[PDB]
Parts: sequence; structure tokens; C-alpha cells
Amino acid sequence: SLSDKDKAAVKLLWSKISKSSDAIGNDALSRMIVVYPQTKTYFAHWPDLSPGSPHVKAHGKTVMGGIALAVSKIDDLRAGLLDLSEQHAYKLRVDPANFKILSHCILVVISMMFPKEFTPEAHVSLDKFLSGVSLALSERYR
Amino acid sequence: SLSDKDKAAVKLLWSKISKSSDAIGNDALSRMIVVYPQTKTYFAHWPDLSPGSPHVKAHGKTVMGGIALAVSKIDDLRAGLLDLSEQHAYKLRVDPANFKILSHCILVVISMMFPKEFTPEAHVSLDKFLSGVSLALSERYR
Amino acid sequence: VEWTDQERATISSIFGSLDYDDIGPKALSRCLIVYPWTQRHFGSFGNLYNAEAIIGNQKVAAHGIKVLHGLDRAVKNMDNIKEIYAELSILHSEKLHVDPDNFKLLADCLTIVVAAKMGSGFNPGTQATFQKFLAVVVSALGKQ
Amino acid sequence: VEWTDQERATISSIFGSLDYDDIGPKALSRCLIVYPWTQRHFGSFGNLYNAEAIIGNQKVAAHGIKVLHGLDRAVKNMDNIKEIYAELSILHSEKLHVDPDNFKLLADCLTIVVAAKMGSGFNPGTQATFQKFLAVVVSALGKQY
Ligand code: HEM
Ligand code: HEM
Ligand code: HEM
Ligand code: HEM
Repeated sequence: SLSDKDKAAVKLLWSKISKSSDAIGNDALSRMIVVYPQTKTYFAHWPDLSPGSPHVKAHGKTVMGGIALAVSKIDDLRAGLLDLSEQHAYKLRVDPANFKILSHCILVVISMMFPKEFTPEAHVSLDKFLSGVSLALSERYR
Repeated sequence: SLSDKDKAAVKLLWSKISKSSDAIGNDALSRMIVVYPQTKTYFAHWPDLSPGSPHVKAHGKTVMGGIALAVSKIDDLRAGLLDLSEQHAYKLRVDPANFKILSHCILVVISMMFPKEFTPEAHVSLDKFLSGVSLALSERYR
Repeated sequence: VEWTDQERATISSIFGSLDYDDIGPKALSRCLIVYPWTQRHFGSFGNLYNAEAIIGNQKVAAHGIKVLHGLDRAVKNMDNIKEIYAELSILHSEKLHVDPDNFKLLADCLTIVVAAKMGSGFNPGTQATFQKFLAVVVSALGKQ
Repeated sequence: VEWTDQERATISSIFGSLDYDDIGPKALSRCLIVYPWTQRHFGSFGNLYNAEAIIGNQKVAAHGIKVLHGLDRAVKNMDNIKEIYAELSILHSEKLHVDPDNFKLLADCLTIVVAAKMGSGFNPGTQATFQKFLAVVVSALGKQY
């Protein structure tokens, strides 16, 4: 669970990086597809999946809108992300290993873009947060 | 999260097998240390780890007492098992990979001992419960 | 990996006490129920939408029997498991893009169904050797 | 694992550009903080009480530097990685009994600290080659398990 310390840390970090959310989402999604190509088949209905391609850029923004929703719903991620869970865990049957992969790519991109803000303390709180997001997305598997 | 269906399933199975909890725990702990001998080092401070060890038998009872506590606290495992989490996750620094190993060994033993009660449906609910127990035990890592 | 004369006997003994037609469908059914994201790989296999349907599905059943026959080849050539599973690794870990976590999950369901069938004969030492065998198989199915 | 000339150059450039005395301690400190059960394997290394302690711990720092020098061995022999880490695999299995899942976690921490150090030059294709290399290394480290 997220302590108040963790929530404060995530909110402060988000306050510093949210203006860059479109770019974060495009880079993160681009890296999941090329660094972990097993995920490409989830998006095969879009023909150009190169880094920064129109569909990747657009969906990157969508993903980060889901992260901003999670920050607003940080006191109850499971309730907050229920619809997103029904889509990912039940309708799309995304393998939960892939939630870990996208979470890792988000942390790599935030570390790359905001090295001074992404301290070891910010890292452990945001990883606890992304673990909480991933578990919330896993709510409707079974 | 556990649904009312899962919780009924777990309460029902436990009510049928709890009378053999001593043996379930000895069998399960015994299997963890033989089948996954990387876990032996966690108990190396006891004088005997061999098959039939008295220390293994005694601790198997202790572990299933923790399961019995979790069944009674099934509506709030994080709080119910907070003290066990401080011990496991913070003081002992148990690798969370090993919570999955013991959970698997407990399922193997219940399957073996209670094959007609251990339906695929009982299995999915009890695995969700052991996953929640493992997550509750991981509360105090970080 | 090194294998002892007793380990080979033990693996041979475990598989010879099983009916693959019984165990195969039980193991795969359980995996598709307990770890239902794995259904994403079985779209052309018919009804998967609840447990009753999966357990009754004879296409799933046939496939689980195929898995047991595929393990039998390994039982038979225990020092070359990585090689005879070469093509299956490409299948699973290239053509179907199955995350390898899932190989462990299916092996765990098999262990659970084998333990119910064998009862007390599946003692801790037998389990230990069975798991050592499955770990070899899982690795072989693993990338590269 | 086969390598192209470009993959070899990319790995050489990523590691060639790093100060191992800076990156090693950060990567290992972050693993001990973010995945703190890994502290169980560092019992002779001093204070691991909290993030400040770990980051200030020079025994941990020196060990992180040793890890990067160990990776350097694979950088300089990219076709012999399984062989060159056979002894290290035994070390991690038989002395420490570390679950191989944790090798991926330290690699992930390394990638995060490299990304912060390298900036946008750590582009997606560069990360893909680096993860490929780290996967070969992690597979070599669990082989003796
Ligand atoms: C941090 C974890 C993730 C978040 C926050 C997230 C967020 C989102 C959001 C906000 C949507 C749009 C919902 C809608 O269409 O109404 C979406 C759709 C989607 N997600 Fe994710 N997602 C996550 C992880 C993943 C992963 C790991 C995969 C697969 C590898 C994935 C695959 C998809 C697909 C296939 C779609 C639908 C795209 C389409 O419109 O065709 N998601 N996700
Ligand atoms: C996930 C299911 C588990 C449950 C329900 C459980 C339960 C318990 C309980 C009830 C105790 C006694 C606490 C006390 O009063 O001292 C205990 C202690 C302990 N557990 Fe577990 N445990 C679990 C998993 C594990 C695992 C996976 C390991 C390591 C492989 C482990 C290692 C230990 C150790 C080393 C102690 C203390 C032994 C001593 O007294 O020296 N536990 N556990
Ligand atoms: C780790 C234990 C496993 C073993 C020994 C195994 C074995 C087999 C074998 C022998 C075949 C038949 C090959 C053929 O006739 O072409 C097969 C096919 C297949 N396996 Fe597995 N498998 C394992 C795990 C899994 C898992 C975990 C999944 C997915 C969740 C998976 C998905 C598939 C699919 C989709 C096919 C057939 C493709 C099709 O007919 O459309 N397997 N497997
Ligand atoms: C990518 C994964 C890893 C790599 C490349 C790696 C590399 C190394 C190297 C090169 C050494 C010996 C250094 C020297 O003496 O020159 C070493 C030792 C050690 N490693 Fe790792 N390591 C990995 C993961 C881990 C993890 C995940 C843990 C803990 C959970 C760990 C714990 C240790 C410890 C405690 C030692 C010292 C053992 C001794 O010699 O007494 N390592 N590792």
C-alpha cells in the first residue's frame, strides 16, 4: 500500500513532469514495442509502430491520461481503474507480465527526461504506485 | 481483490481441511525445503531440517496458524497480517519469490490430500487468496 | 544438467503411473481457468468463457493430451531436453509470443493435478525430482 | 546469440561512455532500495537501514563498481558470455542462493540509472540493444542454477 509519504512523493513528482506527459507516453510506448517486441502483437492493428509514429504517439498520450487518472485516484486505485481493468484484464487478456514491462519503460523515460527529479526515493514511491496501478489493472482477470 | 464468491469458496474449503492443518503445514514446509532447496537457508538456524524434522513439523503448524488468521481476516488481509509482514518483509527480508513457492506447495498438498474438494473453482479462489496473503506479507518491504 | 540413475527411474515411474488422457486435459483446463490471460493464445479452440465450458471443451482436452505426449519425449531423452524442444521453443517463444512466466504456471498446474492423482506416492522427494525435470523443460522452452 | 557490427558498437559506446565509479554504486544502491529483500544477500556490507544509509555506504558502492567491471568482461567478449559468467553463476547460486528473478531487477535498475546518465542518446533502439545484451547476461548468470 502507498503511505502518505509515498503519495506525497508521487504527487510532487507528477507535478513536475506532467507538462511533458505526451512525450513521456510516446517514448514509453515506443520503448515497450521495440525493446520488448513480444508486446507488438497487442497493437498489430496499427501498421506503423516505429518509435514516434502517429499511432504510437497518440496512444502514448492515452496511456499517460490513464496514469494521470491513477494519480487523481491514488487513494483507491482499484476502484479508480476498474473500467480500464475490464478492458485490459478481461477483454484484451493482456498478460500481466506486460504491465511490469510498461511500468519499467515509464520509469526509464522519466529517469531519462527528469534525472534530477527522479531520486532513489522518488523511484521507490513511483514504483510502488505503478505496482498498485498494475494490480488495479489486474482486478478483472479472474 | 477477492469477491464474495472467492471468499465463500475459501471459507468453505478451509472449513473442510482445517482439521488436518498440522499435517498440511508439515507437508507443505517439508516440500518447500526439499523441492526448492534455495529456501533452506532461511531456517539454517534450526538444528535439524531433515525429513521428519521436529522443527519443520512445529513450524508447519505455526504457518497454518497464520493461514487460519488470514482466513478470519479475509476481508482485510493487509491489516490482519501487518505484524507478520513486519517480520517477514522487513526483519527477515524474505524474497517475495518464496511466498509464491510456499503458496504453490500449499496448493500441491491440499490437492493431494483433498482431491475432491480441490476443484478448478476452489483452486482459482484459493490461489487468489494466497496471492492476497503474499501481497499482505509484502506490505512492509518498502 | 546432471541426472542420477534414480532420478531417471523416478521420472519414468511418475509418467508411467499417469493416463495422459486423464491428466492432460486436467492440467491445461486448470491453467486456462486459474491463469485466464493464457486463453489469449487459444482463440481458435472453441468455448473458453467459463470454467464449465473449458472443462468440457474437447479441443482443449486434446491439446492438453498433446502436451503430455510432448513431455513424454523428454522423459525418454532426459540428457537432451534442450535439443528436442528446439522447435517448440521457436513456436512458443517466437511464433506465439508466450511470455515464459506462463510455462511455469502450466508446469505448476500439472504438478497439482499429478499430486491429486498420485496421492501419497507423490512424496516430497518425488516432487523434487519432478520439479527439477519441469524446470529443465521450462528453460528449454525459454528463449534461445 | 548472434550480434551485428552495429549492436557491438552500440554496447561498446554505452559502457565506454560511463564512469563506472559513478554508475556502479547508483545501480546497486537503487536495487537495494527499490527491491529491499535483496539486502538479505549483503549481510557483511554494513548499514542498509534506509536509502540515505545505502547511498552513503562505501562497501556497497565498491561492490557496484565491481559489478560494472564484471559486465565489462561481457562487453569485451560478447560471443563468450555464457562461458565467462559460469563461475559467477555458481557464486550467486551456491554462496548466496539468490533467486534468479532478482538478476532482472538489478539489470532494470542499471537501465534506469544509465538512462538518466545518458539522456536522449539512450534512444529506443539503443535501449533495445542494451536489453538484449543484459538478457544474455542474466541468462548466463542463471545457467548454473
Ligand atoms: C501502466 C499500465 C497501462 C496503462 C495505464 C494503460 C492505459 C491504457 C488506456 C488509458 C487505454 C485506452 C482505453 C480505451 O480504449 O478506452 C489503453 C488501451 C489499450 N492498452 Fe493499455 N495501459 C497499460 C498497459 C498496457 C499493456 C502492458 C498493454 C499490452 C502490452 C496494453 C494494451 C492496450 C491496448 C491493446 C489498448 C487498446 C488500443 C486501441 O484502442 O486499439 N496496455 N491502455
Ligand atoms: C506466504 C506464506 C507464509 C505464512 C502464512 C507464514 C507464516 C509464518 C508464521 C505464522 C510465522 C511465525 C511468526 C512468529 O511468531 O515468530 C513465521 C515465521 C517465519 N517464517 Fe513464515 N510464513 C510464510 C512464508 C514464509 C516464507 C516463504 C519463508 C522463507 C522461505 C518464511 C520464513 C519464515 C521464518 C524464517 C520465520 C521465523 C522462524 C524463527 O522463528 O526463527 N515464511 N511464518
Ligand atoms: C511449459 C509447458 C508447455 C509444454 C510442454 C507445451 C507443449 C506444447 C506442445 C507439445 C504443443 C504442440 C505443437 C504442435 O503440434 O505444433 C504446444 C502447442 C501450443 N502451445 Fe504449448 N506447451 C507449454 C506451455 C504453453 C503455455 C503456457 C501456453 C500459453 C499460455 C502455450 C500455448 C500453446 C499454443 C497456443 C500452442 C498451439 C498453437 C495452435 O495450435 O494454434 N503452451 N505446446
Ligand atoms: C545482472 C545481475 C548481476 C550481475 C551482473 C552481478 C555481478 C556480480 C559480480 C561481477 C560479482 C563479483 C564482483 C567481484 O568480486 O569482482 C558479484 C558478486 C555478488 N553479487 Fe552479484 N550480480 C548480479 C546480480 C546480483 C543480485 C540480484 C544480487 C542480490 C540479490 C547479487 C549479490 C551479490 C553478492 C552479495 C555478491 C558478493 C559475493 C561474494 O563474492 O562473497 N548479485 N555479482
